Amino acid sequence: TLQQGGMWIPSLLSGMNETEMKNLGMKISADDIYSVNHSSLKDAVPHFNGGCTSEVISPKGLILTNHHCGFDAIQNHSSVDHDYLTNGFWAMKMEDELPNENLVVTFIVSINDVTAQILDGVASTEKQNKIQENITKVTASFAKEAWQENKVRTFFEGNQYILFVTEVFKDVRLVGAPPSLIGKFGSDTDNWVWPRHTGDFSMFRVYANKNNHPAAYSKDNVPYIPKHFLPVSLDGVQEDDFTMVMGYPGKTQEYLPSFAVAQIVNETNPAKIEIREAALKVQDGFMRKDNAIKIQYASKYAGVANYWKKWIGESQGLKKSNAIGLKQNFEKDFQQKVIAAGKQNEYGNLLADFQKYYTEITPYAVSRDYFNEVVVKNTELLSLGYKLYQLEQVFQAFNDRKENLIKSQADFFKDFNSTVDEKVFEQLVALYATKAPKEFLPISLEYKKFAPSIYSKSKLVDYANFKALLSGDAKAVLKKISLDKGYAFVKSLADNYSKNIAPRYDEINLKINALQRIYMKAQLELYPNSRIFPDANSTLRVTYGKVKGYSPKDAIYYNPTTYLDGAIEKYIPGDYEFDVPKKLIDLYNNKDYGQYGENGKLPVCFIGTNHTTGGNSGSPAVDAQGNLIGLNFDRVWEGTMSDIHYDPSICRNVMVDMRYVLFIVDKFAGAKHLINEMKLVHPKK
Amino acid sequence: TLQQGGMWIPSLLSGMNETEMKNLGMKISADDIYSVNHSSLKDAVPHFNGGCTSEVISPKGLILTNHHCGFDAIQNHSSVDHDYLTNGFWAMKMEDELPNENLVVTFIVSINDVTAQILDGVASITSETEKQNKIQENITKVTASFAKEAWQENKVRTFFEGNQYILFVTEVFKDVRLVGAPPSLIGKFGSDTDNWVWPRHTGDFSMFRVYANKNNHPAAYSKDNVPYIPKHFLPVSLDGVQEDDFTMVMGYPGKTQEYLPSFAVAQIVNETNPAKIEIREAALKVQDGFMRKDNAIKIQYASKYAGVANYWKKWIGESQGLKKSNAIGLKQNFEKDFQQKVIAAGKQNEYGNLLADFQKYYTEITPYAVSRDYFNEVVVKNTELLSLGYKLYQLEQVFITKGEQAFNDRKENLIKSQADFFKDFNSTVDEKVFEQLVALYATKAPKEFLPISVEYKKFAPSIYSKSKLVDYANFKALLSGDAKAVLKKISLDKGYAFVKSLADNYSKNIAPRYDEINLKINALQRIYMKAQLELYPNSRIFPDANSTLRVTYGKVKGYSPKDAIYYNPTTYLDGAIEKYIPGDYEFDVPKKLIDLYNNKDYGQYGENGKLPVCFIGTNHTTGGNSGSPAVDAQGNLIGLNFDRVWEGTMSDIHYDPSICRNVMVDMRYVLFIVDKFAGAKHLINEMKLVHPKK
Ligand SMILES: [Cl-]
Ligand SMILES: [Cl-]
Ligand code: NA
Repeated sequence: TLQQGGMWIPSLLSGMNETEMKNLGMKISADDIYSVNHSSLKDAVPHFNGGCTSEVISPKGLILTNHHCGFDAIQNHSSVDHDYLTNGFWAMKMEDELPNENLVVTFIVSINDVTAQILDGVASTEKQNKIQENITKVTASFAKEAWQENKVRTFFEGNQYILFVTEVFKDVRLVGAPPSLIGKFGSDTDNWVWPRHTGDFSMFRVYANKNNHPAAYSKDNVPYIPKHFLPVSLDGVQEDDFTMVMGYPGKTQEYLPSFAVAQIVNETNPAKIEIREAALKVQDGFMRKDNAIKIQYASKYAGVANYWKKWIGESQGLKKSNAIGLKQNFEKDFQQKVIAAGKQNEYGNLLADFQKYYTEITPYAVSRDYFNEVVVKNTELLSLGYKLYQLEQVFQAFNDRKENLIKSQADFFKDFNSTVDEKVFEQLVALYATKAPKEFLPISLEYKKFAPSIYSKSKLVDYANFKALLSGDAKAVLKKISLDKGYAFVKSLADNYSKNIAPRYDEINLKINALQRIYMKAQLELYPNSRIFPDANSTLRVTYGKVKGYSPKDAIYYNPTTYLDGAIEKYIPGDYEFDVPKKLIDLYNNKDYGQYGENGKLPVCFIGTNHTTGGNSGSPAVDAQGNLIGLNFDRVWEGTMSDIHYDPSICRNVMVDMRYVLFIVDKFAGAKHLINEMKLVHPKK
Repeated sequence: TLQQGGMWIPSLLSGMNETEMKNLGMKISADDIYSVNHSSLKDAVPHFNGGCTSEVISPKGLILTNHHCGFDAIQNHSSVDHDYLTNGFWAMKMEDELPNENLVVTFIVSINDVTAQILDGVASITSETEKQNKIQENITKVTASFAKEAWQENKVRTFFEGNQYILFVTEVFKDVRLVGAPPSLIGKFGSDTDNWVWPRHTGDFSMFRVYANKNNHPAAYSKDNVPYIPKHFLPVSLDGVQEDDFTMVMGYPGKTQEYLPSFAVAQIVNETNPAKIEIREAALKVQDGFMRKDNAIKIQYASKYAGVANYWKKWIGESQGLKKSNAIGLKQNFEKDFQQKVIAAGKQNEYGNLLADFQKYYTEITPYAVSRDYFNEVVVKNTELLSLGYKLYQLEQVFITKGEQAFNDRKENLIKSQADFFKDFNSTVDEKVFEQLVALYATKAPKEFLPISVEYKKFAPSIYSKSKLVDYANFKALLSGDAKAVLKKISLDKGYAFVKSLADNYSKNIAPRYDEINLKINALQRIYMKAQLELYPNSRIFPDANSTLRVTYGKVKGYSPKDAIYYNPTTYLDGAIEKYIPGDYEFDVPKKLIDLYNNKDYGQYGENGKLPVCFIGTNHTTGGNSGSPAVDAQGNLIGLNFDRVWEGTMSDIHYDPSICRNVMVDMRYVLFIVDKFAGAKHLINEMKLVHPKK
């Protein structure tokens, strides 16, 4: 099987990769994309807060990312006096830019293979305890500048180790954000959806000291001067235009065996899917009644239904595409290739071992994320009580330090209905008793009660009385904590998982990981020239493709670009999701599009055949000349499976049209000074 | 203001129409479509029971129409032991074909203008309504007089709101038997979810056979009747359809109103449609519940539910498309140019004022029209007990008007016709829908014409107690005896008593005024029509549909419902599979079809390993065009018309060519279902299969 898609290490583009790109239309070289010697594209593409991507678009450190990447910083700086979430935020001067605590932006200096130094493991199961040894060893040892940091990452399930030389800037200030109605237009409804019309962006500026080096916040740090910044094209995109996406994809698992994928589609995914669906249908029941609750639980209904949607997407995608079956055809060929290579002694039993360990780990795996999806994350009291549980066996200083931070849960009791909570505890704990593997169930077996009884006695329903339970010396507060029926029920299930499930889940998990690394090694050996790329691991990658529409269903085709016309079609006055700010509607009605327009219409978004995943939020999409044309912010629904199985016919990434970005910055915000700071170019003639 | 779309009188195709068709790729001619000298297409396209279209596809009377046109006939011979609704039905030889009482199929012999004869003496010698009164005498006068054969019938129809009158000589066949139908899961795949929706994957068809006496002439049913031999039948193409293929649809579109004033559209959108929508929604919700929980109740209500449901959803789409497209403003803009053209023609005395008068009367009639809608929807159509009661109400005034013998004639005829009414009547169902609809009439109807409602009816559930309208044996006893007594027996029944309070409240306090104003609006509409005909002579003006034979043409063409979204013009069986939901009410698939799909056993009906199912084109259709043939450039059958797409559900009021499409079953899928699925190859051997693209 020839692998489709690809998330490529930016330093290994020569050969196959560059040939594909130039045949896809790329004009620049591999050298322009990465180099240790001179300024390349990678110098304009930093890691954003360890979980997202951003890109430099001016020589004064102006960076662009998604609105939902900068959401937390924006929300942190907003209140009912200065409601930036709603109104947007724009710094007219650089001194008006708002500092952000715990926001870092990381640049890659150099990408360095250190697999040899890390691997003194084999010829000895008790020493990947040695490569942890060797990693720490080589980390301090590798050639680094004083103001730089070394990071060793595991590639290919542990067959390759690469050290990154990085610079971690710790002074990143909010420069600009559109109003939420623009930045998350269509919120939940349009999540994972194409056609999409969302101006999902926000801007920050990277600050440094007088030596243009990484530094903590100082009141007289200066704007960072990049080694490279991306010029912004005004010419727009067309179907079949070459696109390149550079970013920090978090995690893929493209080389899983069929048994793993079967466990996803037939057991683990359906398990979690029903759980969040329960929490959701019952949340939407009260949100359909009161509007003060609707504004309350909207951000949280969002956060949970997001993954609810992704998993449905993944299951349907995998079912529709027959991934399990394609995996099986591969495994029939794999076995043959092993046999013909004379490598049965190394690889001969890989598939048979997989099946037995995967068959066996199933009840643990399902029980595990029933605990997770009911206790740890979705039932907000059990999640509160669980947070309390994990500070219990920090064992006094470490306990109290953790507890001063745990008392600061002001913002969640604020806008929390325990009337609502009582609903989710009922439905979700019911599911756990009547659906979870009965052999690992604890204090179930029948207690349909202790439902409003727990929200009627727990010192965890309001915050002031929550403080009153955590009051007391280092001790007795524990005695007070186990007094609570709420915590006693969280403890109960947590003790059970931690002794009856975790001890043996983790064991089989290591057996399977060991198998997988041999499997990956076997595939790389037996299938050269089949476009095998390392699974994502939050490191800088390059992917490429083209502007291309797709078909989601029989007789339905989606074109690859949207327009403001399409947003006005979705416009609903006063709607929480589809309202449109007055100036934008004014701007539409007068077609006041400036240099951003295209024949009396304004481009908004477009989609591409680039292979992205979570972590690629805010990633730059450049054209063949290396100019910014788009801003990545999502994947289409039909290809949310792309971590397990990439299908080039329906996998698409969704990007904001940069013409739309600048339009919003300019004609909407009136922040033209941010644009004069940019390089506006015309690559098409 | 050049009028888009169109539904043309088939004898008038020469000139503008024919040029347009040949330009689209038509190879045949006007004389091939309609002729009195020799056979033509019209001979192969009869009216199917006066509400749908059908087409002859064999020289032994085999006709093809929609599954929902055959539906009432299918439901009528279905039961628990023989559920043809669910299982389909297939006459393996001609004697197994099922006779249908009260099913006729009408062929058009000739199309004859008789305007002069009809408007003879109505010039101004009268009083608008006794003008209509004189019109009806000329109509009856010509119908009796016009030359026809003995076995034929005349029917005079009104065109252009009364500016033109055309007589149709016809042959009405009365022995039409059921030959074939697919299971409902193929016949209405997707049911109400997919109704009025593209993409569509529905095999919407059924087959009948026309029978005649030994002179190849119309005959009431008889075991000695033989297959009718037609003057022409449509060969069926196996070479399929590609985008831009010329298509022509011939059929009997029921009603269209392309030439309404602004104020008519506003009344539709703002008050008539929302009322009727809300009323039908409550009725259907109640009915859906009982039918998803009981097949026997589903066999009872299948036909009655589908009829109601179809317009309920149509009206949602129609109101949606009229608003979205701003038809009201579009016409306002036309009307500001209309009168600018009545002054340019020096005709302000006949016209001009029209638009002002319309606004006057349309505003005035508003609360009556609404209150009327509530009465028709709640008493006449959706609540079956009130429905039967209201017929007794009318039969009451036959006695008063036409006499005791007329009473007992129409009473005994009413009783024999209530047979199948009670076969399909479920007391439990009708009372729950009664409880919901009477609530709506009281609370949401205009209060200044409300009847006994005094202000709260509370719940009178058991008026189904011992109203004798609930049961057939009951109903007969109520009407047993002489003309009086029976009339007082009826007056005592708690059911009919209730309907009486609503009925004479309507007939005395709403109906008189509504009629008065509507007559004025209609008359004004007649003149408005003539005005537009004069001041816009070469603007492709076609007569509104009026359930007469029309031709429309265009091409296989997709469309774009929304930004970045394109709908392709053809669907395939794998698209049906994508929608498959095991054991689902609407989207379950039969077992045999799933096997055929998995085997890709398509035979000569397949196209590179795929099975076409439906397609769409720019033909202008409306209700009545159900079952119309779509023919290619050479006059071969390539599709079977059966719906319109969501975006064009407005097309009776406003036609927009970029989004109005008709939906057709691909004839390759029809034959596939007849053949591979049912094993009814013998019906195929009857047809002439051709290859026009070879
Ligand atoms: Cl423009
Ligand atoms: Cl993504
Ligand atoms: Na495309």
